[PDB]
Amino acid sequence: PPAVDFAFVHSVLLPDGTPDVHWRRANGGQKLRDIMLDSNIELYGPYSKPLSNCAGVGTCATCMVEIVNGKELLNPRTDIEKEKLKRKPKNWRLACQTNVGNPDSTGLVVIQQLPEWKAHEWNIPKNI
Amino acid sequence: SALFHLITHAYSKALLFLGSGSIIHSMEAIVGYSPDKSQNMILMGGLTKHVPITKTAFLIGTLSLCGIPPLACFWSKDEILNDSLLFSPIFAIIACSTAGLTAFYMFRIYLLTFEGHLNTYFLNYSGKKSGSFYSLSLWGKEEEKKLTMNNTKRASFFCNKTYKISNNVRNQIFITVENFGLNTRTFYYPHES
Amino acid sequence: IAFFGIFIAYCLYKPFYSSLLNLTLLNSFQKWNSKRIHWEKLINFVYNWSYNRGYIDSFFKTSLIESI
Amino acid sequence: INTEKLEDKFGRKGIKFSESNNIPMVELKVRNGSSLKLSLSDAHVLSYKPKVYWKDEGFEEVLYTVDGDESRGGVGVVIVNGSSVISGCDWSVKDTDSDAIDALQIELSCTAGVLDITYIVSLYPVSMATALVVKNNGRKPVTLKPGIMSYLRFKKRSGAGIQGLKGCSYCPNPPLSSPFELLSPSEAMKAEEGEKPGIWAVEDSVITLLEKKMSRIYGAPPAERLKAVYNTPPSKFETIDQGRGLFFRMIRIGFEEMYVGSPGSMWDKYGKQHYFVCTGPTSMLVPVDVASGETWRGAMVIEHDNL
Ligand code: FES
Repeated sequence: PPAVDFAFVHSVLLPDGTPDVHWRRANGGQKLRDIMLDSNIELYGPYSKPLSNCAGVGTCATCMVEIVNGKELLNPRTDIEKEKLKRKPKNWRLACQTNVGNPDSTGLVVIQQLPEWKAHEWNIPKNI
Repeated sequence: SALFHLITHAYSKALLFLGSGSIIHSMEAIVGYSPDKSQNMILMGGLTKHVPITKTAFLIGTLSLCGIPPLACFWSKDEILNDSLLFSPIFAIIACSTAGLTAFYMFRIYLLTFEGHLNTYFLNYSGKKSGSFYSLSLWGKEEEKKLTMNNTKRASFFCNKTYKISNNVRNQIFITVENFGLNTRTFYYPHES
Repeated sequence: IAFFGIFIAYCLYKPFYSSLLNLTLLNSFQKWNSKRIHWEKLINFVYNWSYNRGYIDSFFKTSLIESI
Repeated sequence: INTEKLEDKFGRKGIKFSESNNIPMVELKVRNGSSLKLSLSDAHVLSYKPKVYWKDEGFEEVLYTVDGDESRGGVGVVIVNGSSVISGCDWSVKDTDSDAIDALQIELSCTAGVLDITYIVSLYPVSMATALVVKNNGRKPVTLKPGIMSYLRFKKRSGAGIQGLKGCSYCPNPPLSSPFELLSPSEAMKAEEGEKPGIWAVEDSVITLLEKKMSRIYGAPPAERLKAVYNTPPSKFETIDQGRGLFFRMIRIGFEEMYVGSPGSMWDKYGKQHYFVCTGPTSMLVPVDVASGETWRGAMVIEHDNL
């Protein structure tokens, strides 16, 4: 079946000092929030309580996720991600406004959840 | 009844605001000075453990707004609804609904701040606290001289290979350089004002 | 009604390791609401209300001070 | 008192070695009043009293051990092949110069022939870290199955959960045979509601209760054979007490699946107070094979965020 390969590196490093990769399988592209919630990975963080976030529409800047190796199969920034966050390293997208594509999709997007409250910088190779 | 409600509200919500300022000036030691952080109720988290007097003050204030009968001020709202419910159908049942909503959001305000884990030094979210705590590894002398600059550990160096897919490795080599420990290792907890 | 509001706040925001409620009920709470589709509109509208400030500030800053 | 010799060899400011009832034992006390008692020569950590509350004596006991019988109680490391490989009580310290006062570490080491099973008990001011590492020396790859069986005590019989194993699949599977058992593997699946064999089921409860007998293992090693994404199970979860207001987090590193065991109502057959739970990370269904000379690591970390 068409399976998109997520990674979902956690922000907190393990006690070993190495990151943890979880490799969620969830099929197709509808919404990265609904994928991370259906497949049960920590998206919000302390905003995971019910009314502590806008729950999908994009009015808060809470479900922001740093995505690297993700220039391949995404929707572009929908001017809510371009406005609700304005000064970020540009690898950070809101999971409920972004979309990883259509059902017939395969890819290796790696999406560091909770970029706020992190210790690492990811050293993305310079574009162009 | 309006003036008694005003008196109890102005002695309860003023207490809640002074408690909020004490919460805030306890939180500045955590998150520095930023109203999007030092007043953000979500990452206030848990402060019953650290600031107990402010906890009791804010708890008494919020329970006075919810109308708790023995150890708080219910009787103002009691006279309100007693003089209101036999007046009109519109301005009675919706007033009681908003009183229930008042109880809800005020206790949410109390719970998101005081009861729970700190949500800012929480080791499931805060990687800086983790990097500050584990000053040494779990192996001692093995597996490294120490490691910073961990690469894309998508295979975890476990001799794992991919099946028929789009791609497994590529020209994407990104060094996830972690931070250090044993530096500014204090990270003091929120003490009382 | 006040204790009902208190309880709706308690079952959500009080954590499981410190809540005086029984775990057998707290798990059924999320089991009944594991879908989050009918709550994904109610919570959405309530947060939109609280974040747009009832849209009244936007209406005034679009039609009263921008009008002036 | 050989532990006096080990104390003048490796004793530090927060590390205290003791020997009573011919048991070599060590206490690790970090700066914040968090104590950790380990029985040497056995790789069996007994008691763990980390500072939970902000009182003077706010530290609370975590690991369930019975009063006089240290052999049955507390967290212990385990190896099998299919018999207990480390049944020999030949563990010896290796080093302790770990940190100033803040975090301490003991390096036990034994040898089961071609295997040098060395072992790290590290105390950080909020966490136990129990970390095994083995290394082959012979010309045969070994098919060992390791595990770290922890026994956490809860004050209330009804206040028991794990809070975060949802979404990942589980199979009801008996525990690994330990010298530090509390229930045998044959009775852990007996007298239920999960069926004994490895039937697979996706979890649909955000916090699974530990009221019943159900003693299972989370992970899908059948999909691990695929070595695709395979939905790696969560490497951490919040075990809660709810009788007293605290919780803990069991982080697994290197291990693949997570075993949980609820004694159910049959804890009265062994103990009368402090109903417990047998939780630990393992690689049990699909074993681990290192090499004819390589090394393999695996660790379990209990940490609290109450402090
Ligand atoms: S949840 Fe509010 S932005 Fe995605």
